[PDB]
Amino acid sequence: YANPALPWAWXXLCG
Amino acid sequence: TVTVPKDLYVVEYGSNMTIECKFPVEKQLDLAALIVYWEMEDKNIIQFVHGEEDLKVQHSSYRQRARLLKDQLSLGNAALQITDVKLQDAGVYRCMISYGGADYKRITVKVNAPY
Repeated sequence: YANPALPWAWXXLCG
Repeated sequence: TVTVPKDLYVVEYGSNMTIECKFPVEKQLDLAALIVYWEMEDKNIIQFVHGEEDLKVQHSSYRQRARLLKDQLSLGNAALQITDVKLQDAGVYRCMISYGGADYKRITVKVNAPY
């Protein structure tokens, strides 16, 4: 988060 | 605050659904201030950043079925449309809107198979 090209995880985490 | 008109959808197998997720917009939407996240049980559906989206991060099970409706977005409705709804689409969907502050709601989707 909040790079649109990287997976996120809930909430506002990097995945 | 993010609000939902409803927090439970019961939608027919094979139909199209639009899940809504409202946030306050003034005279016009400012893309430079807006981030939208739609997620479902660790699957990333929409990761919209200031207008930018990348299909590569969409979970495989939503490819070509799930999109954020941009006309609605412009009205303060970050509406997730999922076409050809599958039984596996049932579950808890989470929306996060960041737009002059961050908030979120959870929405349950159930899928029926009428006969």
